[PDB]
Amino acid sequence: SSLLDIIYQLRQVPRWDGSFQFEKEDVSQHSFSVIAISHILCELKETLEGKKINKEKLLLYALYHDVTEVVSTHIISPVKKNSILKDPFNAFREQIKNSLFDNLPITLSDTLSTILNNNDLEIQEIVEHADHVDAYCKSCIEVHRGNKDFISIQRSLGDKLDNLTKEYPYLKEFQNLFLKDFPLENKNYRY
Amino acid sequence: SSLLDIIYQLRQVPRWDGSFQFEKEDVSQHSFSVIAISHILCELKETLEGKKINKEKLLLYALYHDVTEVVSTHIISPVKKNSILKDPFNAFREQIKNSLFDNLPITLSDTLSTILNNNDLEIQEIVEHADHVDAYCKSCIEVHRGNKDFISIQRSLGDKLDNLTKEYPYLKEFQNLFLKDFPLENKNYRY
Ligand SMILES: Nc1ncnc2c1ncn2[C@@H]1O[C@H](COP(=O)(O)OP(=O)(O)OP(=O)(O)O)[C@H]1CO
Ligand SMILES: Nc1ncnc2c1ncn2[C@@H]1O[C@H](COP(=O)(O)OP(=O)(O)OP(=O)(O)O)[C@H]1CO
Ligand SMILES: [Mg+2]
Ligand SMILES: [Mg+2]
Ligand SMILES: [Mg+2]
Ligand SMILES: [Mg+2]
Repeated sequence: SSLLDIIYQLRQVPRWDGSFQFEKEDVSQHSFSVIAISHILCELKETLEGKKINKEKLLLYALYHDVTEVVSTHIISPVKKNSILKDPFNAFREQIKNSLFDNLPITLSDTLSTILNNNDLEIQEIVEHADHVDAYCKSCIEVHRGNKDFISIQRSLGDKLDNLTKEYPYLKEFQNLFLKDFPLENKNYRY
Repeated sequence: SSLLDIIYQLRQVPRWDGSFQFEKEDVSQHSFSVIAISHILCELKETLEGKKINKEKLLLYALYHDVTEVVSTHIISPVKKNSILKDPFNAFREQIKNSLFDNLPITLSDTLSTILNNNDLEIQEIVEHADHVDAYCKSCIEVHRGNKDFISIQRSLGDKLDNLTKEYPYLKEFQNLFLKDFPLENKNYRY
C-alpha cells in the first residue's frame, strides 16, 4: 500500500502558492489544525444545536480531507473556484479517490472508502468551515508577523467568515471564544 | 482560552534537537502522522484481537498527546528517559496538564480534561506504539535522503520495533503492510 507513504508525502505539498509567507505551510500542518478545529466546532455545535455527531467519522474525514492533494497538489482557491476550472477539478478530485486504496486489508479498504466517498453532509459542512477558519488563522498569523501581503487575504477571509457567523451560530461562538484575540501576543501559558 | 493559540504554537516546537536533519520536523507534523498511524494500528488491532476500540477517544488522545510540549518543549528520549530526569519530567508533565484549560465551555473543559487525564490504558498503548512507529518512519526518510547521522538512530528504533512485533501481533501486521518498503522510491500513485 501507498497509504503510509502518502501520509508523509503531504509534507511536500505547499500551500499558498504565489503569496509570500514568513513561514511556509504544508498540507500536514494544515490538516493537523483542521482536525483540532473540527473537533472544537463539533463540541460547540452539539451543545448549541442539541445533538451528537459521530466524532470518529468526523475526525477521520478531517484527517484525510485533503489527502487527494498528494496527486493534484494544492490548487489555491482563486484558481480552483474559477468558473473554467470549478467542475473539471471536482471531476479530477473524484478520479483520484478511485485510485488510491491498494493492497490494503478489507477493514482498512472499507474505512478509507467510507471516508473518501463520504455522503455525511453535516460532517462535510463542519470540516469545510474548519478549513475556512484555519485559512483565516493562517492569515492572522502572517499579518501578526508583519506580512502586509496577507492583509487583503485576511480581509476577504474575515468578510466571508463574518457572513457565515450570521447563519451558523456555532461558528459565532467559536469566533467569540478564540478568534477575537488571535494569535496571543503574550503566551502566558508557557510560564 | 489559549487552546487555539496552542494548536498553532506547536509548529514552533522542533523535534530531534542535537541531530542534523535534511528536513526539520515540528510537533504539528509529527502529531498529524501519529493520528493517522494510530487509526491504522487500531483498525488492525480490532480485526486481529476481536474487539472495537472507541475511535473518538483514540483519535483525540493522539491529537493532543504531545500538547504539553508547548510548555515543556520537546525533550528528546535519551534525556527524558535518563534515570535522573525520568520521574521529574513525568511530574513536570503532570503539572502542565492541570494549568491549560481556561475560559472554555464545560463540554470543552470536560472533553479536554478527559483526554489529558486519560486512564484508558489501551488507547495510551496504541498511541505510544504509533509514536515509536512515527519516529522510525522519520529515521527511514532521513536515511533515504542520504543522512548518515540517522543510520544509528534507525537501527536502535528498528531494533526496539522488532522486539515489539514479537509481543503485539497488530504491530507485526503493520510492519508487513507498510514498513518493509518505506519510503517508496517510485511514487506511482501520483500518475
Ligand atoms: N485570498 C487568497 N489569495 C490567495 N490564495 C488563497 C486566498 N484564500 C485562500 N487561498 C488559498 O486557497 C487555499 C484554501 O483556501 P479556502 O479554504 O478558503 O478556499 P476553498 O474552500 O474555496 O478551497 P478548497 O475547497 O480547496 O479548500 C488557501 C491556501 O492555499
Ligand atoms: N536515537 C535517538 N537519538 C536522538 N534522539 C532520539 C532518538 N530516538 C528518539 N529520539 C527523539 O526522542 C523523540 C521521541 O522518540 P521516542 O518516541 O522513540 O522516545 P520516547 O517514547 O521514550 O519519548 P516520549 O515519551 O517523549 O515520546 C525523538 C525525536 O525528538
Ligand atoms: Mg476550503
Ligand atoms: Mg483543507
Ligand atoms: Mg514516544
Ligand atoms: Mg509524540
